[PDB]
Amino acid sequence: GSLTEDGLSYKEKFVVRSYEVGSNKTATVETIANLLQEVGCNHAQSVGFATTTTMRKLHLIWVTARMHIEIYKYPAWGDVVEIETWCQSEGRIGTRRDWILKDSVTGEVTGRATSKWVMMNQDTRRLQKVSDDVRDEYLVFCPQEPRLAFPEENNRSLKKIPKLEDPAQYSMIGLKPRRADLDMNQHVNNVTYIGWVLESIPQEIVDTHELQVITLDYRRECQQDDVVDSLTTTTSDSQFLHLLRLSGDGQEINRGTTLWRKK
Amino acid sequence: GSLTEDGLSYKEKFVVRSYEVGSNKTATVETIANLLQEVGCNHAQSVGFSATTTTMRKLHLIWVTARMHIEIYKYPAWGDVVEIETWCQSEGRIGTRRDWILKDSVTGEVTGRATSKWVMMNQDTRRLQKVSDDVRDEYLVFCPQEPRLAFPEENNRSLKKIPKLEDPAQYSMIGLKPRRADLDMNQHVNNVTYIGWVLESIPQEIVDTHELQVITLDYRRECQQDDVVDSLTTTTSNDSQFLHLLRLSGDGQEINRGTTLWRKK
Ligand SMILES: CCN(C)C(=O)c1cccc(N)c1
Ligand SMILES: CCN(C)C(=O)c1cccc(N)c1
Repeated sequence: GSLTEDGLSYKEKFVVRSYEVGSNKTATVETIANLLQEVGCNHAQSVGFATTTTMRKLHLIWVTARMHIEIYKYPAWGDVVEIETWCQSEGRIGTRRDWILKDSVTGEVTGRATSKWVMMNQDTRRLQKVSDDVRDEYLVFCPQEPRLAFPEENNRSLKKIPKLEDPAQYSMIGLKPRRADLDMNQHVNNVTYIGWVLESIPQEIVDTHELQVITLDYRRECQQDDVVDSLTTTTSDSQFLHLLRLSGDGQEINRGTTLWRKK
Repeated sequence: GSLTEDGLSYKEKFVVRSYEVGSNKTATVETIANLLQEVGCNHAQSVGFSATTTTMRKLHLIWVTARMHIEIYKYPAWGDVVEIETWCQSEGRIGTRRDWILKDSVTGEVTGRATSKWVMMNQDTRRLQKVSDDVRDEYLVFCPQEPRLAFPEENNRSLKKIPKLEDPAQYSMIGLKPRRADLDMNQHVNNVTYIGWVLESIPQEIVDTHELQVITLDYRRECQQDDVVDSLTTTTSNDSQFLHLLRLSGDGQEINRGTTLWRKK
């Protein structure tokens, strides 16, 4: 993997592995989600840096508020996929990472992604606007003119997700993370939530359709002795409305929607 | 990804990824477990397999994993390249063996070694059988002929009989169940998932203050749709040893038994 000629984006090549694919022998969206995580990490390494700089000074971290993924073709087992990624200021409101996936044999786009990150405090968890000296550390590693994997004005990735109302059409109750769901700081990694959201999609739908789009808001963390319930309801191509909530008091941790095409 | 000069062994290089490491920024045994699986798969393809022979596909026969044994000296750090060599051998009519060496790509030193016992089973009836000469011949031409053992030792902890755990268990993790990321391409629970289930009953205290040196795990039954697992661990003991049992939380049917051996950091 490497920074491009201008050092304002990063590329990496991945070979899809045997345990990385589902029953179509194409990559799961979770594998895809982990390669974006991975390529985003190596791009932080390359520049100097989760990707903190003048943040751990005041005990501050970046944290995913929203993931959005559109897949045209899921790479097959043995296929090389190329992912290019870059980061942009959304002023002091925001901070965005976009990805592009290409077939490394055709150079053709098979998938694109985008995400929103905000400041916190690993301790108090309180949201924080981005200061001047925080935009003087990373904005030298970012494109200055807007560059959007989702350019389209009023599209699928900027719009409000409603809260699923009881009763839910479908549910998988009592989901618990294991140690393999934890990152190196012992937090459930953003990708397990994607897994829990998809767990309440019926097998009939997975077996006959293909996931075209996922959109996931990150509202609260699950703390490895919390148990999640996962709720889905057909809102409709099939579309679903998603809610993850703590098994007990019913506290929201994620809401999302998904969009499937008939195979 | 290539067969060696003599095409009786296969080598692959893996770079350790961010989401593949634990609290020490070194790869988890499960990540190791997955790279051993990935490299075994690429070696089957390399000699033209899928790892069923011509006869096996005809007779609805598959290779199943009876025992996994893994000994790690050093877990490769996030960003480190790791080289794994793997090879198979006839264990006569009983079944096959697959053996792995893990090396550091920079120093060339062994950092781990694994070994496994594969038995032949009917897909459908789920019924073990011995290796017909018709089959032995089809894969023997892809195996070393002189024994080549990752675990040569005259009394190695890879071939020793594992007791069943007596109730009450010292530790337990109750109600474990697979999600879709736990399934392989043919919709069966991935063999690595049981490693993680086994290790869920090891208390955090041990994990935070020791390293896993040795895991030995026998496979007795699989998780066959809607099943829920309980995980049982009891200390059998510098070195902490454990005895392990997985069972279906209903009838209490055994699926796995195992041991682990941890050293203080
Ligand atoms: C799994 C990580 N999550 C959900 C968070 O820590 C979090 C909490 C509040 C707001 C946001 N954006 C994120
Ligand atoms: C998923 C792998 N497992 C547990 C099996 O299919 C199995 C069943 C019986 C004996 C053995 N050795 C393995």
